[PDB]
Amino acid sequence: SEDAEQEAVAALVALGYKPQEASRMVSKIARPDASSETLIRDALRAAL
Amino acid sequence: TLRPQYFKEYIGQDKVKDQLKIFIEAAKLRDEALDHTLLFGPPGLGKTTMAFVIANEMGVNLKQTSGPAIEKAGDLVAILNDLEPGDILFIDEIHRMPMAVEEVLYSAMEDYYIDIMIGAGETSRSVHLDLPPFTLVGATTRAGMLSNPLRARFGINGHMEYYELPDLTEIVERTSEIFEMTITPEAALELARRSRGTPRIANRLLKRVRDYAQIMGDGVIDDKIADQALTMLDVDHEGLDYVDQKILRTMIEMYGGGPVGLGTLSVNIAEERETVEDMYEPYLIQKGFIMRTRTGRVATAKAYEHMGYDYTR
Amino acid sequence: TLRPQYFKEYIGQDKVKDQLKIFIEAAKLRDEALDHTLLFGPPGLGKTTMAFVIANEMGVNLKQTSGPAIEKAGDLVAILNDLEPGDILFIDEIHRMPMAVEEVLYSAMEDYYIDIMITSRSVHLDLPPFTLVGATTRAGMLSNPLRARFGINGHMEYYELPDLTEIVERTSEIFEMTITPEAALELARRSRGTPRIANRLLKRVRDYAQIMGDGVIDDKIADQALTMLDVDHEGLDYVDQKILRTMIEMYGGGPVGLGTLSVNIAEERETVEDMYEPYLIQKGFIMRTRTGRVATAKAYEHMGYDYTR
Amino acid sequence: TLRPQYFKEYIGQDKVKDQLKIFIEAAKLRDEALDHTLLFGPPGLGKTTMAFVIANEMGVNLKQTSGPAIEKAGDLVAILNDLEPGDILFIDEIHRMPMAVEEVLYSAMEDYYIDIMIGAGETSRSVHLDLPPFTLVGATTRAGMLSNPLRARFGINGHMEYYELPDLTEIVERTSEIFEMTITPEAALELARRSRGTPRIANRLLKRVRDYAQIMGDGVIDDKIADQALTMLDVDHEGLDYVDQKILRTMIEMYGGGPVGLGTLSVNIAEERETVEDMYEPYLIQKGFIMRTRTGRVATAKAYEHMGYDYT
Amino acid sequence: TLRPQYFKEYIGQDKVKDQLKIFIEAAKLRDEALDHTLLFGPPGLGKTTMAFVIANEMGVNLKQTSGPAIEKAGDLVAILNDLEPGDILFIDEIHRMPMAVEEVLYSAMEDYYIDIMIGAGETSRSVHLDLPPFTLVGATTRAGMLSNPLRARFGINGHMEYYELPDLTEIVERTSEIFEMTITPEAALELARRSRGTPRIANRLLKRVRDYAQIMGDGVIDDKIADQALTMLDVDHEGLDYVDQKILRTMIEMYGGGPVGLGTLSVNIAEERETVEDMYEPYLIQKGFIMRTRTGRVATAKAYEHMGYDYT
Amino acid sequence: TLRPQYFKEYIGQDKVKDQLKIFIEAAKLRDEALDHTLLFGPPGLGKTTMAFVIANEMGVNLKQTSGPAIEKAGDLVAILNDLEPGDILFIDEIHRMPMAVEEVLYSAMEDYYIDIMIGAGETSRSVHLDLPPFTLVGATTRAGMLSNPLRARFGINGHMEYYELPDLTEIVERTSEIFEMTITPEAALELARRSRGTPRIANRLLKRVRDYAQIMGDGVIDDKIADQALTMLDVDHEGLDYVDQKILRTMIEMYGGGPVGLGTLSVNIAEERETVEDMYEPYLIQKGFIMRTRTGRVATAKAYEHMGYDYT
Amino acid sequence: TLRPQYFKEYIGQDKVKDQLKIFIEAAKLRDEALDHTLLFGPPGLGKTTMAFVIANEMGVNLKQTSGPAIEKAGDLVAILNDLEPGDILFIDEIHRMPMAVEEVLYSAMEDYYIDIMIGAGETSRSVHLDLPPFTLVGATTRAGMLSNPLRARFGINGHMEYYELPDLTEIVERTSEIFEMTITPEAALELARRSRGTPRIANRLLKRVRDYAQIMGDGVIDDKIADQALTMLDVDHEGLDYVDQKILRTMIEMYGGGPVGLGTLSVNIAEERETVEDMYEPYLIQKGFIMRTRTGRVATAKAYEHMGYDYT
DNA sequence: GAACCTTCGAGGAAG
DNA sequence: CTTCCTCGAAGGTTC
Ligand SMILES: Nc1ncnc2c1ncn2[C@@H]1O[C@H](COP(=O)(O)OP(=O)(O)O)[C@@H](O)[C@H]1O
Ligand SMILES: Nc1ncnc2c1ncn2[C@@H]1O[C@H](COP(=O)(O)OP(=O)(O)O)[C@@H](O)[C@H]1O
Ligand SMILES: Nc1ncnc2c1ncn2[C@@H]1O[C@H](COP(=O)(O)OP(=O)(O)O)[C@@H](O)[C@H]1O
Ligand SMILES: [Mg+2]
Ligand SMILES: [Mg+2]
Ligand SMILES: [Mg+2]
Repeated sequence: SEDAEQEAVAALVALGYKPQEASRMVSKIARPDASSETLIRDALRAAL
Repeated sequence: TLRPQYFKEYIGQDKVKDQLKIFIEAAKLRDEALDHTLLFGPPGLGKTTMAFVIANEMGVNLKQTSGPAIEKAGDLVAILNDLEPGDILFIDEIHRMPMAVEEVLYSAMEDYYIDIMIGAGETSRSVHLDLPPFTLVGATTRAGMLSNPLRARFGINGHMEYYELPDLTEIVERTSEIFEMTITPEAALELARRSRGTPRIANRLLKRVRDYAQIMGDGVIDDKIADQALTMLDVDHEGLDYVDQKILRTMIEMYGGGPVGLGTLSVNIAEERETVEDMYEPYLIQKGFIMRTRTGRVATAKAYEHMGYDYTR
Repeated sequence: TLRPQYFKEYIGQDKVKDQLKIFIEAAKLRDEALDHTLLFGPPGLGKTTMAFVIANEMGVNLKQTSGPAIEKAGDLVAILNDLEPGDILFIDEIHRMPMAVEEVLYSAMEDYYIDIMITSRSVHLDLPPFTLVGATTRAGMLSNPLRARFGINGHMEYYELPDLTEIVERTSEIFEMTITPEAALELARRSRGTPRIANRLLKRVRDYAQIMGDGVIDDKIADQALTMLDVDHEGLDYVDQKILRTMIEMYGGGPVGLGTLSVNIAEERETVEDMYEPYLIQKGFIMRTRTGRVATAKAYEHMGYDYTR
Repeated sequence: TLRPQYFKEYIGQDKVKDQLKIFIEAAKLRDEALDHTLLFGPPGLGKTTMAFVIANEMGVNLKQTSGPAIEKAGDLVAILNDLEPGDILFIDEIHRMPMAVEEVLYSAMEDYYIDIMIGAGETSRSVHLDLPPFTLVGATTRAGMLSNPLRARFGINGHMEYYELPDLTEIVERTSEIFEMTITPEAALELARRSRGTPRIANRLLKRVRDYAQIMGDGVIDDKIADQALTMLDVDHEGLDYVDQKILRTMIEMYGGGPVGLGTLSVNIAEERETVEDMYEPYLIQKGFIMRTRTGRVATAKAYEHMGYDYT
Repeated sequence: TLRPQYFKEYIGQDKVKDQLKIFIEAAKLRDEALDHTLLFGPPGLGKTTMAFVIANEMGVNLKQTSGPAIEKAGDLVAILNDLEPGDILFIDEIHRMPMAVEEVLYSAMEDYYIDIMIGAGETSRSVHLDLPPFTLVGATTRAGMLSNPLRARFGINGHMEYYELPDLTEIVERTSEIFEMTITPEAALELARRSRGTPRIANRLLKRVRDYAQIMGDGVIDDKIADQALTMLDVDHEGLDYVDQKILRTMIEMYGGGPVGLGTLSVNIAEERETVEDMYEPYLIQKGFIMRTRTGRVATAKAYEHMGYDYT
Repeated sequence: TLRPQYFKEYIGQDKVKDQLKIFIEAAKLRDEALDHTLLFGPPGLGKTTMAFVIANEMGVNLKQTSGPAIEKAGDLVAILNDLEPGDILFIDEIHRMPMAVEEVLYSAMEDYYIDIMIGAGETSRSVHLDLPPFTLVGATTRAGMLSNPLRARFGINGHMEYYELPDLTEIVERTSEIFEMTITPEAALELARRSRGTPRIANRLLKRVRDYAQIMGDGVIDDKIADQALTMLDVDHEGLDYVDQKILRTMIEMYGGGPVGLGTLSVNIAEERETVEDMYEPYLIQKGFIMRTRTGRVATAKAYEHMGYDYT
Repeated sequence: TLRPQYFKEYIGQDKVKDQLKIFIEAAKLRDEALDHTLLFGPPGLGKTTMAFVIANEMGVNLKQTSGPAIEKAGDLVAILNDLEPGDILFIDEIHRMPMAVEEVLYSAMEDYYIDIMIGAGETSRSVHLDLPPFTLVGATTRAGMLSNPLRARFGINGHMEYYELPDLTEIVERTSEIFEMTITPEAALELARRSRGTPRIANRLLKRVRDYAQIMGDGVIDDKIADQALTMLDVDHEGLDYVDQKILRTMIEMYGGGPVGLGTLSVNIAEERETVEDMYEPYLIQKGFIMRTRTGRVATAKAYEHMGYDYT
């Protein structure tokens, strides 16, 4: 799941989130198996 | 009907209200979302309230935000992900959005999906985000500052207009029902005429007349009380303030109509240049009473006949 | 005290004073808060004084700040969070607030709520009923969306000689100085229609009466003091008289340009246009013309020159 | 897609289309990159579409960006460094980028190399970099406002021009078939005339007319239906929009035809003076309705008769 | 010392000196601070000198600063916070303060308090800072540059006027005693009449004459040495400089007295329009040698008899 | 490359080359740099190329920049520090440089030193930078565009003028010989006559004609081929461009032949005044199409007959 | 070296040297610093040169800076802190300093102190910096831009004057010795008459003639070589350029000597209105070739004979 | 009616 | 975001 975990942080940072908060935001997702799309969607959906 | 729900209840704006009805009905005839709409017009005409009415007619929810509230692409993408199929997103002051976000909105409006590129270019990958069908409703007072690519994506243009006497009169009559006061139809017309065509101004006058009627009268706004109330407040039958009359009278009495410089005119009425150019002068031009020329301000023949002075070319 | 505390003590401003009395009584009758009031106009007419009177009449404690003291949105939010039901907030020199602050004031005045980003998160605060009072000399500098939200607009106007005479007599009792009725009128004529100027002249005349007289202002001591100050019976200064005298004697009344006039009297161009000339125009002694400014017949009569059309 | 992909498909622009074909095939005969090309003209005439065609005709990857989208030299340097031999770079609004960015463009166009300043303060040096063979394609809206030293670097100029009625009718027919709508040649002709010679405008009106025909009519775009729809949309029989009618009507009714200054006019109608002068006046002037005069704008006799007002 | 310290030593300015005596004496009897005073007028007439005299006569310490030094509200707040009861604060070139900083003095001068934000974050509060009784003194040459609400708060105004020959003669004699110089009364009057009415100019001339008197003379200033020294400086008995004489001579000889335009005259003398208008023309007009008319500059009869020409 | 490298290759400009030859040869006998040279005249005459020739003749490196590209003194100092002994600095459009930067060159050009403030805060200090010997070459349209203090420091003035048909013909033949192409004298002369007297225009036209002759012809340029190729392009039978055609058409059809103000004309043609002033008007005047009068520009009978209007 | 180092070498400006010598010698006897001095006048007359001479004659080190280098008040304060007792500070182009900084010199020049704000920003107080005895030297081309209170503080004013033929001739000879060239007395006088009374122009002309004489001559400048070099330079025997000759000719040929309005003349000469009035006309009026009149400028008899036409 | 001179007013760009 | 200033217009006089 290193691809989805890293891809989420990589794309989330490209969207303007700070690397620190972007890493925490993705790390906060409980399911590790969540796909890149689900991680990015959940991270953004959970931040608003 | 102060806060309408459907076009059946919305007062005024008949042109835009009639056009939007056809496009919504044609959209409903298909399993499709309404095209992106851009609303134009001066401030305070009711643009925000109109967006809510559109959502009800379409039968979808409305998400409200503003351009200044959007600071990074993540904000817009997060907002969009919260929308459901057909939901409407209303962005006020769309002309103030940061360019860094504008370039992202194009793909969402055109493809309903966003592709983000990551990597060193020597090695890179993309992430595809699919968005539910949505309708964007933009509201802006200034159009020229909108970039051509963004304006090209909007497919429906709606123009707001100042309310006419019959429509503005009804707003006063119905607003008078929120309060416990009774207002005669003839008195409501006098306030509407002086409301400069803006609902917020008509509400302000009604509130002031109410205080007078319940203190200097029997708590009823009749023609007699309205005439007195509109006399304590030095508001002309054309809506000109006491200072507005002083400007025109000074130009006619001392300068024979002009040309006269702003500096000279300001010191005569003992006002600041900024005050005369921003508070009083704008409405006088819309009524056609004065014109701006390279040599200075000049009073038109329409001002002469209104103030009651002889005019000669 | 110098500043009147109630409408029974506040002299003049009939138009503004009469309107405010109606609105305050009506608001009390309904147990509601007064609408947002904006006071504007020339300096020294009583804008700040009226703001305190409004609070004393409503019977509420007045919160006070100023535009220059507020520098960031965080400042205004902290102040607004201190308001209690019915509190009145007075912001003097409101035209100095930054644009980023005025945008926050719209929601508070119209929606009674503020949205604060504060681990980053949004907190929504609900404000109780409150009345904002603003005062400024240049209302045109405020944003157009802000002016539209003020429900009461008070435009201050100059005072008449009978009112200024009553003000001079009132101030004389605070200083425990005896002044005759006709002596008070001599100062009122020279006060240029401004209460602050009337007080300034009284203070200066008092100093003379205490050093050169018996400590009493009378029809005789006033003429001596006014001659030492060199203020004409129309309120013209030594430089004001020199301007009219030069225009009539050297240029036959004009038209004469501002530059030429300034150099001849040995004055800075800015000072003539912004300090001395404004009062001469409003009183009708000078007129601005496309070719220059000219001295009117009123100037010839006052200075004692044979008018030649 | 709606936009054409090859010269055989691109409608109109016979002059520009014929010129480019010769130069494109000539370059292939020599097996070298095409010269720097500049496109200019009114917006929405297909300048971007033409760029995609040129790239397809050349068989080269098209990379797109814009003047305002470039903020610092490092941005343009990164873009140029990622160009493969023969690549085509298309930059819209090339006339609006910052002057500091154009410095890099001059050397890139004149000799395919750039010089980058390095260091700060007491340190001040530079590094020379050479660019591989490539072709620049620029697009502008006011060739008269482009930097003179830059304009002289372009070797090919393409003057885009308004489409004629025989061409716009073909575009409406083409678009109507994609939507599977039924439109008669007479109705398509009315839409073309009132489209102000712009393909983008013709598409906007065609979409809106479709919604009207599907409710007020039987789904067939007849002339009687097309005219009723265009009047509902407030589009004059000459293409003057709602704002255009407001301008001309105001001059005749409030200023007796002028002269009136832009400031007064732009304050009477609630519009920014800059918007009136930049977006609306150009069409009214080209049609001869408004004539700029020392004392202000004046309504010509053509505007009086068109609006139905008796001329003086 | 060069600058007078008390009204006994301050020569001239009768109108201002007489008024300040009454206001200072009256303030002492009531045991209260003097009202706020504004001093303005032409350069070098004694504005700064009077500010120090007021403090000595009141018998209090003087705190000094200048407009150009106060660039932000924090600077002014720190100065006011250091005021003690009865202190006098003098601000020279007060017109340079930024407008946003002047608005802080409004409440300080009338009510002796200022409002300051204190605390941190959501806990911040605005609080009144209360100031003890103090007097603000301002000196400026551009009084018209101050805001109307600020000038209205000054309770005392002093407009400086030029000095007359008897006073300037006494000033030259006094300054001559500061140095080890002996000057005959006849020679002292000779310098006063040429000093254009300004004490600083009278002092400047004395220094230049002294240097000559001790290098090309026996170290004593007499009518003989004064004539030779002033001849080298080329200062006319009316104070006209060399260039000032060149102007009047050209107008009388080439234009017959005028009228002549400033531009034309500037070229003939090889000067420039701005130097003639700002340095030379002002004194020539104020003293009556030149008259400005709609047609141009004209030389008066006074200039003819001074230069030695027949007033035909 | 095409660009000439030595005076043996630079055709024309005899009056300029002859002077530069003398000053350069003399400056080489003495171990010192050449005096600062100012080149001025119409754009595209080859003044930038001349800067390269001087550098090659002197045997030193040439650094290039432009007036509008330098925004603050710090930018210019960074460039001057980067110069090596004897290096040549070329500044295009020097008249357009900001005044804040121009006043820094005064000391650098006359004494080779610059006074600058270095450091920050407590470290701020003044340093007297000493520059090595260098030669500045400036370019401008007219000498009257530069301030007197700057113009006085340039020791050599080079006034450039339009090329004559014999010289342009040789340039076309030279250019056409660098490429593997063949051109007959009649075509070369015809192409030169159409080049509006500017070499930069001649080269661009030759490039397009080469592409046409390879696709639409036998690969050899002949009068008949050049006529057709030039007819396919917008170049008229006497060098008038489409912009030139638009100017005359607007002047005659709207203003009735003038007189018309250049500003009012510019805004109607939608072109910047600088372009008409520096590009179109000079040629139209020197070729007798436009006559300059106190009232404004007036179209001549030659223009009337060229466009085909009735010259009453 | 080119710049004269002492009064013994400084040719001309007798009126200024005679005064400066007395003031410097007087200051040395008293063992004091020289009073603040201002040097002003037309461009290139020797203002900067005299500033270095004053320092050398005083026998003290010179600190140098310039007006445009002082961007903010913090820079000037840092410079003033570096002064040592007796130091001379020279500010070239003093008129370029911003008003906000110029007002800081007022106190420093008259009372040798400066008010400054010091502290942590949160807490701060005003303090007096005490300056040692120093001399300020300023040079400006247009003193009119300096504020009246600043000019009044300069105790010594030096107005530079144009040089005469006898003085300007010696400058040419002196410069030739530095170049090791031999110049005949007749040739030295020829160059002087064409130098427009300005030393910088005389040195520029001499350098161009020197380069010519050693490239196509025996390395000697004689009355015969001067004519050839001056012909190549195209400088008439009166110092007129080709533009100046074109003007005078036009007035006589097309207007019979005038009166003619500048607008009319400008059109015939193809020159910009203000360029004629500000660049070329000033010299022609001072030499007597043109005379401004109420009805326009007229060409005098001197212009007729010089141009060779017959006067009437 | 061409040519000079003085004066005011609204832009616009350099702080 | 603001002050400074310069560009354009026109009234008045004279030959
Ligand atoms: N059609 C309308 N019917 C009733 N009230 C209206 C209408 N339009 C405007 N108003 C009143 O005026 C205000 C201004 O309209 P609104 O939509 O809020 O615009 P904005 O958001 O710019 O203030 C409304 O809040 C309401 O009080
Ligand atoms: N010749 C044409 N044929 C078909 N469609 C065209 C043509 N010209 C323009 N269009 C249509 O109008 C739009 C043109 O967009 P674009 O090429 O970006 O114009 P511009 O670059 O001028 O903004 C597209 O939607 C395209 O399909
Ligand atoms: N005398 C000449 N001989 C050969 N080529 C020339 C000559 N003059 C100019 N050119 C060519 O024409 C173009 C001139 O461009 P450039 O020197 O940059 O003109 P400018 O400096 O005026 O912009 C170059 O391609 C140059 O090689
Ligand atoms: Mg107040
Ligand atoms: Mg002082
Ligand atoms: Mg110098």
